[PDB]
Amino acid sequence: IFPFIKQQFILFNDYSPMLSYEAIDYWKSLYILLNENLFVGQSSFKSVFLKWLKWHLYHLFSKEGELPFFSFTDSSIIIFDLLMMIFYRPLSLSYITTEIRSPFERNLFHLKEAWPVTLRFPYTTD
Amino acid sequence: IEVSNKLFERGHKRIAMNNYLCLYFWQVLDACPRNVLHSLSLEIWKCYKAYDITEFPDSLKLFFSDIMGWNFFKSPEIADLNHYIPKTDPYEESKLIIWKLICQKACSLLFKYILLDSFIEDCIRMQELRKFLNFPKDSIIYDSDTLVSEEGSFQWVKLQPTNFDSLSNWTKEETLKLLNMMGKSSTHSLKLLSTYMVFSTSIIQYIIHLILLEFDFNGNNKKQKEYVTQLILSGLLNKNTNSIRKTCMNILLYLRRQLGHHALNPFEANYWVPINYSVAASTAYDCHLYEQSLLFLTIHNTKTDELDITLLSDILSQLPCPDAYYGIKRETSFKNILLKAVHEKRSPLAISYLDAANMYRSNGTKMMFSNTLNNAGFFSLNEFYIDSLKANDAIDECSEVYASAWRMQKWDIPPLSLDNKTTKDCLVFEVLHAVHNYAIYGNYLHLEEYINKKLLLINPNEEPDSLLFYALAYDLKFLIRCNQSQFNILQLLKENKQMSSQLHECFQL
Amino acid sequence: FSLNEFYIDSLKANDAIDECSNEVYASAWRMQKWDIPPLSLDNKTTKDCLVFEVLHAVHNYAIYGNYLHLEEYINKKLLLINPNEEPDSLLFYALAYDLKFLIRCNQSQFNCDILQLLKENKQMSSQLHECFQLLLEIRNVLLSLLQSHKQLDLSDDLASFRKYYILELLKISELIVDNLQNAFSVAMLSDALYRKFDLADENLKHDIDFLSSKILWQRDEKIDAIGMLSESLSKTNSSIFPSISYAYLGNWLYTTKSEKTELVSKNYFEKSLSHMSHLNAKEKAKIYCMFAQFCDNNYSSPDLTEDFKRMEKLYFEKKNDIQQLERLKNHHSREMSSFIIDEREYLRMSTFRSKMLTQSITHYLKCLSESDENDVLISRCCTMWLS
Amino acid sequence: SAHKVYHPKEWSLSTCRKLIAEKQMEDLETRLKVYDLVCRHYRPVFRHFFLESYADPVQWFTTQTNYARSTAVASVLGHVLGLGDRHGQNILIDKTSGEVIHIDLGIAFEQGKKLPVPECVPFRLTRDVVDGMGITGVEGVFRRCMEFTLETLRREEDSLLSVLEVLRYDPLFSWLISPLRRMKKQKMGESEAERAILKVRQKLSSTLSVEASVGELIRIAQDPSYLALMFCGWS
Repeated sequence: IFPFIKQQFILFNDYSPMLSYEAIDYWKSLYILLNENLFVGQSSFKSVFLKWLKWHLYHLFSKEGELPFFSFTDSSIIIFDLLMMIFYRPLSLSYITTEIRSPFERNLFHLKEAWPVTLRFPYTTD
Repeated sequence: IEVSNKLFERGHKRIAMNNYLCLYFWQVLDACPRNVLHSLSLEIWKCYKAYDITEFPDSLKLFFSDIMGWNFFKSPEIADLNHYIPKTDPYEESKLIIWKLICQKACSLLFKYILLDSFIEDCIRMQELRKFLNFPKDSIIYDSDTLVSEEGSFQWVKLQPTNFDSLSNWTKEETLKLLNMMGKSSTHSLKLLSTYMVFSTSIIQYIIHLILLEFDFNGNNKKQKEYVTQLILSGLLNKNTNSIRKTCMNILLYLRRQLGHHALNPFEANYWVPINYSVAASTAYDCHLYEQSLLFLTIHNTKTDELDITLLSDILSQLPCPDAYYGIKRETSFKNILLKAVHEKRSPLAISYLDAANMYRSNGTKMMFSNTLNNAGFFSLNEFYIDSLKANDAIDECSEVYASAWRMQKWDIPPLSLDNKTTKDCLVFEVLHAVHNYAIYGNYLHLEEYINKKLLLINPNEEPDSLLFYALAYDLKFLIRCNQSQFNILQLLKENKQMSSQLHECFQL
Repeated sequence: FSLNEFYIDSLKANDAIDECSNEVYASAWRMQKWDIPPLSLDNKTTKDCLVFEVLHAVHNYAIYGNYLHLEEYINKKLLLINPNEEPDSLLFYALAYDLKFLIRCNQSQFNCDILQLLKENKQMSSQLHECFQLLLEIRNVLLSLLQSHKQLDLSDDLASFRKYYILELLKISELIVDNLQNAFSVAMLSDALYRKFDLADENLKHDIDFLSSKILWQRDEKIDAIGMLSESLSKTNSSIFPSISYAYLGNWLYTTKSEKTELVSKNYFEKSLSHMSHLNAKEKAKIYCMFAQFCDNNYSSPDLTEDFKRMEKLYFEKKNDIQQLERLKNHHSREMSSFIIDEREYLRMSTFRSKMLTQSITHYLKCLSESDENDVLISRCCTMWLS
Repeated sequence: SAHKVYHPKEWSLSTCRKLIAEKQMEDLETRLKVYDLVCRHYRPVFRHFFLESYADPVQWFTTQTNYARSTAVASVLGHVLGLGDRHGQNILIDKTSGEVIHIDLGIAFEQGKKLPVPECVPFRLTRDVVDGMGITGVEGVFRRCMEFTLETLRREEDSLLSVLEVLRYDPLFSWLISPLRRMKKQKMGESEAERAILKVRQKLSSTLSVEASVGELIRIAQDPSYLALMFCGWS
């Protein structure tokens, strides 16, 4: 199914910037860590798809809001550095201490409402 | 060298502890010089899986794999001895021997196991001398065997609530319901009150044979005799766990081995406990102990002369001995010829021919054909067959499919998951695809790290061919990191000039 | 052919074979895969493309059960073959006519049985390579296409016609299609169809077993053929009087020594001779004369005849020793016991030799008399007679 | 003693031989029927030697397989070399492993056929020895091991033939054994070397395939018609 997606991709139509960020990062991690295949699996097919994304559907996001796959996010630069360092290198990830400074917003909406966690301990339970 | 060779002329099997092995001779041996390591006695690596590798650092496991490949390449150690110690122990003397075995086991547990150890000390302190105290050393007799009646282990609240029992609590319940017929020692607390330690099947399985031997002819009559018969029969056939069946078969064999008092034949002694050996043999075949299944089958056929022919064929199909599959002749039809020719993997009376005829006459096969093609050596034919099956989706497997992925040098087939335990063909394909990719791109550290990751997970499976992968790891490492003279593969056989009885396990691909 | 089919669709996966060629359709019509589109009727075709197109038409006229549109297809095909004066065209003509008879006659749809075309010359007749090729396989696929749809079967006697691959395989093995593996493949198909269609205890089962055993033994996996024929012959079969199978299995058993000489002679050749007088034909002579061949091999064995000569020698010298000693009386008694045992063994073996030699000469004479095809053996018989 | 312990109901080992030896001047069918009766009284008891008397099942199967391999190799080598007497006493099974060692190879090279009652069977495979390799008869391990031994012995026909030749030119090896001598063993001018070596070549002759050859060997070794004539006792 990944080869079918790749064949559909890099066709200038399916390969679009509308794809959510870090999806390519997850694909690269799957291809280089678990599969660990780079023969048309990493730095060859993934690199081709990344180059197509950087050329086709470049600087024209499907949705302008929330910076979806936009160049304003430093996460794109982080993913680019991770992909560059993952092309057959020792410690291929080479990524640590991203220094988010609480910009990721791990807690979802109504995070104050989530902090329900105030009454985490039930009365005479657990 | 003297330390290494004296470590093995006797039994020093006591490094079974996982936390005590990385402290034992598997971290000190790594630091020892490489020349000394080569000069160490061969029995260090003879039992490549007997050592418990549960607790090992990553680097220690990597060193283990490297040295193991190095040791396999010179004088392979696959050949091993077959037999272990017997089970027969050698009337009041018989009972004395049973009690001696039980108390020796109890003393061993006392030495090995602080709360539990104190409880075993109190249990052994539980008073009458039957001359059985002579065999344990007299120091324990003087210290803990006038003596204080008050227990030195628990203070009425310190006692354990008898939890953390084993998955084989079946023998615990059986021993509980069994020993409650004539209580010599309230050894009863060892099974019902001391059942804390997962002991919960160790001591129970250790002396369940002994107490069952005690119960047989314990008195003139006993309902508990029918109880042991019923429980043996109920344990032989079981569901949701093969371990209970394995334990029941172990008790069956242990009782069969014992000398029967006033027994005319060792044969009828094997049938002291009334049971049908055919169902036991079927369970053993389902228990994957095929030699044990054949033993039960032949004892049954010695009694009833009523062997199950289909069961015998199923047993002989998977028997490890190479000259099996021909003990029972199946009356020949166009399926017996094909199956007999598949096993030989021979070109005369071509299994390729019969498979080709059956694939179009439509007269299991989706793997038998591929394996026959691969064994005959027609690798391109097997590549075409695998491609056709993939086109028809009929194979729908990631096994066979990867046997021809690396042999035919097709490096576009995605590799199997590295985390999951995988068959030797997918194993080899993962390693070989990795080395092909890192030959194309040239990153030596990446290849080393990947082979290390893939060799770390292979150990716990207790698969027969783990050492075969250790060899491949060491071999490709030697052939890779060297700047010249990449050989390290034939010279052993050239010195042997023959297979040297290496068996298909040692020499294959 | 199945490995060949695997190779072809594998090549198609590589987009290399350009599947409008001859070999693709030679695999297609042989594997009965009626899904690949046929080559155009206006476009010129080779032999195999033409055969596959005709067979696809037969399949689509047998699914819908017609005897007329098939005639239109066959005639439109036969119209446009001759002008190029291709050497194989005549063969195609034969095919057309054979096809015509498979969809006209309500019974016995085949002409001349084809196997008799090779039996009349009593050899392969060695016409030439291009004169012997590929007809029997099309007859087979046509016959199996007759009952592709049970709505095109509509009867049970056809399913007994279905199973007369024995003629087709006695033809292919001894070799219009010029192969042997196809004979075994069709024998496997016949076994599958017998176990699939009708009752599993008849005489047709035994005949299929005999043909399969012949095909296997000629492949020289001798013991497997021995077993497969003995599973059905030495059995409480239905109306079991098969003489030809019994003679063939006796010959094979003595060939590989898999059975005792006396046992095979009493259980596999006497059974054949008892069930005689109902197959007065060339096969009758074949049976007596394979029997004579086996009995001659019994007589002509060098090692056993050497021990036989040594045994005649020791019998004669023990007669001389008896004469000398008759002239130690207890020694004489022990000697007379020993050599009376030796003498009775001598009579047994000499009577056996006389019986086998006389029987083999007589059956050689019969092998000549019933059929004039086998002639040279008279010289052999002469060597076994005037000696 | 195994038959005197496991099945005390049947006849003793000295009960049946005497009546087998009673018929010495009779036809073959009488011997065949008497052997059928005797072998029906005496069930095969050898299979219990390995089982529940040796060890755990792994060792039991290992020693059964090793016994099968050793007896197959010894039987093929006895046939090829024409080995003679094969008493129960003259075979030694090693309690440690079960392999069979053939002592007292003083009668060989057709000499066994010269005994007052010729050993028509090539190698002893009576009911007990056949039961030895388990429930299976002489099939599986035994037949395949015999096939491999015959095939390898035929591969090296040249060198082994030369070895037997150097025995032929050796004046010590008396390829001729006195008949009176031969008689004794059972109780307990032509150069014969060339005839014996011709027989050895014939036994290695590839006219008959090795599979059917060992099949025929097994057939003679197991068919009761031959075994009823082997010798009085001998079992």
